[PDB]
Amino acid sequence: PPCTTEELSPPPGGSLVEYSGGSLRVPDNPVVAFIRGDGVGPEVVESALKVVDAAVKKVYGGSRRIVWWELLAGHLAREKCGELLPKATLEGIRLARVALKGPLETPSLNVAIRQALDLYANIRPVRYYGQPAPHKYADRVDMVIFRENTEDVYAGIEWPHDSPEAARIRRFLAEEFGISIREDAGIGVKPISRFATRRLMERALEWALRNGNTVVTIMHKGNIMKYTEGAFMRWAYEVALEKFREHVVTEQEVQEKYGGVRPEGKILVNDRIADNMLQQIITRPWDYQVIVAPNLNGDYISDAASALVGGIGMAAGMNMGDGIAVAEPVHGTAPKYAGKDLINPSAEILSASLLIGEFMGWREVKSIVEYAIRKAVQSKKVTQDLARHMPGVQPLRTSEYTETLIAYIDEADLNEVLAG
Amino acid sequence: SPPCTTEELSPPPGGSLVEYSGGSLRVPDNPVVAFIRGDGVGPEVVESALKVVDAAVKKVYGGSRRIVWWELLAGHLAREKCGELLPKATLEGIRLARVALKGPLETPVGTGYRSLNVAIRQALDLYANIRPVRYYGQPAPHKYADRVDMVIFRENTEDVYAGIEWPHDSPEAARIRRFLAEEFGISIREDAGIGVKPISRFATRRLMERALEWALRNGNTVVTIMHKGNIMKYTEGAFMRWAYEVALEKFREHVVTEQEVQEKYGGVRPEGKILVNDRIADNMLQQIITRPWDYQVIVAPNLNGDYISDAASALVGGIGMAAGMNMGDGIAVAEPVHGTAPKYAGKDLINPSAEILSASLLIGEFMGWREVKSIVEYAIRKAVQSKKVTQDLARHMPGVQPLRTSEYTETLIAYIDEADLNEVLAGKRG
Repeated sequence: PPCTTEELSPPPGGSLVEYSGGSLRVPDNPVVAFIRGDGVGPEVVESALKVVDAAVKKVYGGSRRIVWWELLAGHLAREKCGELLPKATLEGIRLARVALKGPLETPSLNVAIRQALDLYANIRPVRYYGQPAPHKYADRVDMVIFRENTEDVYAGIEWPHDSPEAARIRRFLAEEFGISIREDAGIGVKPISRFATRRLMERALEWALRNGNTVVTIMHKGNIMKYTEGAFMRWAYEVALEKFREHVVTEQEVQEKYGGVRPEGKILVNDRIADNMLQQIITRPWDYQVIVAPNLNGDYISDAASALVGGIGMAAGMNMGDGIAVAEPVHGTAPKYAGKDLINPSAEILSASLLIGEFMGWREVKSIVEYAIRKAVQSKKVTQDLARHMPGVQPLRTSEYTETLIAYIDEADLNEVLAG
Repeated sequence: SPPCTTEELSPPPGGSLVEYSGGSLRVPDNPVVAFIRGDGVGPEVVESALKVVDAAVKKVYGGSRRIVWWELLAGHLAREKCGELLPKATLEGIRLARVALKGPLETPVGTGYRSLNVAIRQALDLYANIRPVRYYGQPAPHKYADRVDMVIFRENTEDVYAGIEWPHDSPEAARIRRFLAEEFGISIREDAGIGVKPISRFATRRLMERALEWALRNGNTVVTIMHKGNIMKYTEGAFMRWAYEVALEKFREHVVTEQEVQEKYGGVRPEGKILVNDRIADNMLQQIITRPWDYQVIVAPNLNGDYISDAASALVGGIGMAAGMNMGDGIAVAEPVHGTAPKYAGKDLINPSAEILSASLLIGEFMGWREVKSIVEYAIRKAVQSKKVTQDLARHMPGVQPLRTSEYTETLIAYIDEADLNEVLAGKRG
């Protein structure tokens, strides 16, 4: 496994995924980079490769074969190459276009990867797998959050209240704009751009078109923050109408042209005030599918949705750029379950299924992997984090849950798994 | 009768003004309370609230206490009588009374989101937005709705809601971008809108003090600071640190820190002390959904407060029933979270519960008349349980004939009048 950009050597038995003109090109023997990561990461990434690879083989009958390619990040990289994040990893992902990733410790390194590959879109699916859940309507949560991951107040533009830099900003704002900010105030800046908004909405719409989603909802506080969040909403509606006119419909258009009903074959593009959006996913979760949001709103809504379905530890994610994606769990390294064989690998498995099934196009892999996880929960064969919430259920270990899952995958009839 | 000018201001006969002097609110037995009917459904729900509250106070204090209601004008009735939407006299009247119940107001012409409400808050320096969220037995999407009993103390003057921002294409945004680049090497795209987020020591401290005072008053056991301080170190992080700071500075004997509890104390929460803790904001959303029973008083900056209180109300099926108050130092104005509901205005259809509960917040919590809150909540619960409700609730209860607003008012009055005080006021008196 490579330690310098010249060492860069992908496995022979696999062709590269291509980018070069709008369309991503995926062959039958595709190279997918995998990173082990830190803590529970090696535990759960190895768990996923075993699961996905019993599928891909069980799903396509053998014509397809995923070729796993190792890249080093975290403790494993520091043990070999002598650094936490090597350049050869970034260039490895850059040539492969697709990669799967465990959590990394930050003594964050996640942000470096994102910033170096321009992974501007954070993608978080939230779905119900039958677990014990606090939401009466957990089973009607079937959502994907498209979260802008480069701007907003999360860009780190801020200064301590007692810093000379904050003092210079305060006086600058006062003198030039008659803005008054207290002397004992910390100061942050919130940038939202047309370019970043447009890219994110384009990816969200292309995703909706791919999966036959019928609603895309922009989540914003544009009534109060007119020029950042309101601009976000306006720019999102604008690209939608500009580049997706024929695939797209507006709430007003529905209530003017189509007798109050969204036409089949067409996506409803709407918007919700951010605090209202939180209320609506709780009250009317069936009304929402794809949610498009700036950084913070996206962070909050995805977290809230995962809590509703009792999937906090099970949340899977993915960071996507133009021709490139890196899938990873929401959770951290969990240093208290690592090397313990106790942790839930569900998040890491679903992440693999997100990348391979929902972004490469291999829809049949997602279908089965999710069938198994649902079957695991139905017959109460899961790890301690779930088993602690079910009366009198014995926890199944991590390595046990994997083999349990492979079993459900191969044992399954594909006429009941792949329909419509 | 209701005043248009400063000279016309005259609190009603028989009433004594609430006082605030040397940090203490003195509430007489016959206190003047201002009320503003407001707009749309405002008059209807305010009228309901006055009647329900009046019944409650009569019932519980045996005629020895009585609210002396003082009508002030804002919105459409002020426009009609005074020729303007918000007379100075109205503001001055609230400042004299110290306590006021108000309906929602329409936001005028092209003045900015809820601008009359903003004008009132700023003129009177009502910095703290207080929203109780409780469950009254409604149909609700949260399996644990009945474990939701919270109050959100929301800082209501700063944060990104303070309106400091410039359009992407503006000359000002251009000048800010280059200042930031040349002075600090900060890169912002040319096609970016720019907002500014201030959070100060002074505003945070004020808010936290009022939250702790509320916790002491209500025997709350936990106060939780909601913040995104791991990412926004110098605004939200500072908010959290300054909040912890005043807690230990001014309430030491009364409070224990979580970073203290498991370490020094028993491990499990000690007896008597208020646990002051903190939760990362997105986790806080998860926590109220997964373990609502672990949370009581939530303390938050403007945006976090806005989001969490909305989420909590959705959990309990209380969206159209949510109450609030905005509070300053000697002073408070209570009002429903909801708007004017123009389609329902004048139809005797609207749910007055939110306004009633705002009055209950004002009178039972802010003014101290605990028993009034107890009996009002009892009555609303009984109505819900009995399925004697307005259409917003009844529409979710198959086969139930909804009550008109005025009928629902009389139902609550009847429950209050019929109430068995030994049960309803058990442990709740004095």
